[PDB]
Amino acid sequence: QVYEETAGVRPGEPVVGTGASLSVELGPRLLTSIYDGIQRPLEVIREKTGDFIARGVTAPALPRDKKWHFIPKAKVGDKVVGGDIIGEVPETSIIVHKIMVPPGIEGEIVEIAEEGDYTIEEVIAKVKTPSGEIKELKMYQRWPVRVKRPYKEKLPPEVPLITGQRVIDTFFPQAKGGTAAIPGAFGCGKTVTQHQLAKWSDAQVVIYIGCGERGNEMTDVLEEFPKLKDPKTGKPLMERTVLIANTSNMPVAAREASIYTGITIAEYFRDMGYDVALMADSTSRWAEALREISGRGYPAYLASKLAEFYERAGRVVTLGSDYRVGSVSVIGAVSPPGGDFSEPVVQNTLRVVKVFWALDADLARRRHFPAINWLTSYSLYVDAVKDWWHKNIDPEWKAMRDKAMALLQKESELQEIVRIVGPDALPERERAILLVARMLREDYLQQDAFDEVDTYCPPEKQVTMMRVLLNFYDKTMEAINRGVPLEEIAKLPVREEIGRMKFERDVSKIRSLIDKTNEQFEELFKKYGA
Repeated sequence: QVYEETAGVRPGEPVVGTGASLSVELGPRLLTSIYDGIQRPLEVIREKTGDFIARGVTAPALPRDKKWHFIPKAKVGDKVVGGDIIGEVPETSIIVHKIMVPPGIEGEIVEIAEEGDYTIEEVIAKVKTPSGEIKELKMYQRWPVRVKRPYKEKLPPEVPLITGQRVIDTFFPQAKGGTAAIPGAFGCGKTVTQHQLAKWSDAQVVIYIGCGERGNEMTDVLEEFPKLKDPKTGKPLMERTVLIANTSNMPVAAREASIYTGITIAEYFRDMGYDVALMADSTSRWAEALREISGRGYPAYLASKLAEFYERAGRVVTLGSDYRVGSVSVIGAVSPPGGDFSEPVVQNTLRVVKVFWALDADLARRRHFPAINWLTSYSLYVDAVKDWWHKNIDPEWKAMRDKAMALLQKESELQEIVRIVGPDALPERERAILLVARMLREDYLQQDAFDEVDTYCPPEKQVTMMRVLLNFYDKTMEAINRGVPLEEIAKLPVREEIGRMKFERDVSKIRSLIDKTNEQFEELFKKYGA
């Protein structure tokens, strides 16, 4: 009935064309709302077996009945282009919904509604185009989900997207507008980590796509997600979120379209000037959308539209008369059918994902959390975001990061060698590298998502914690170079404080550990001379 390819010639079966595309309606009831892959609202069902299960039913994506408060931000006579913000609507206690001229419309505002309460079908403005056509603007707009929402310019990766998780921000940074992947494999704290990312990343709006990887995933979404609170405001997280759902019972077509629906809604909040995080966990439900197309995508080339999906991520100068910037960053769950990867990252094009956080079950079982393998993870955005860190937070950010990574790489080499020849023949220098590498692992990489302080680590705290550790490293190598025994260094009281600094809120108290470290090594130099 509705199609991408234009219905000129009529095919066999009885099918009535609509001269329209598969589209979404945009705002201002997108927030707090739960759809399927074609933006049909949710249908709650009786428990019966399992706990809960849902299906999409044909109905309006946005309520026509509710009255929204419109504040005008333009006047009669103002010249206007696509993306220009002609009003505002408090959609939610956190998010102001910006009402924008649809793309491809420009001209003079000849009529705009005064401040008041209106439903979304009400015309709140009229624009006269250069040819004199009068266009009626409402509080919502439609867009075809399979077409990039346009923008002026895609900016190169530059600003990090602060997650507040030390291992990510320091070693494997995501950029605002960037593309990241995480394994879908269960039993390694993926749920804690995705949860932390949604809650703490400095995006104003979150779009979450998957909700049916487990049999009892729908019930957890419907029951718990309304209880979850945005820790930055104290208000519900649902109030800055939009949920899309993919399940075994929903049709194959809806789930294929789900990522396009999601990223279109993301692009729409981007266009307002917001930073948006699009998070996809529907990988197994999305993957089984693979279908028999026995006739006549093809053996010539695989489904490379997944490249074009990830291609829609980015930070952009948006449409509009004012200079304005917004972003969609993508964090997607990926998984192998078998145990080994089976070439899933090299399957899709030539590495469209620029960041990979390798959740690792062995790390999980050793209680190292978050369980991100610091040897198999990568980010191609380290050089792209370093200047932001250098200029705003710490001039030595990249140098410290590289130095800490080098120590971790050395640690890994030594542990392998030691596995063979034992630890007893290790020189002091080597033992010192292992001591400090262990401190890096325990005092910096490991982070406690369940702790009131350490659930989030501000940029300033990250660099200060790093300086403390690397200053301890420098002093350690300086000390053994002067024949101070490593047993003595391993027993320095300040080590104990460095171990707990992650639980300290006051960054100045953490910073003072540098001097405290520097004056206790002196009490060792006094005990051993020179």
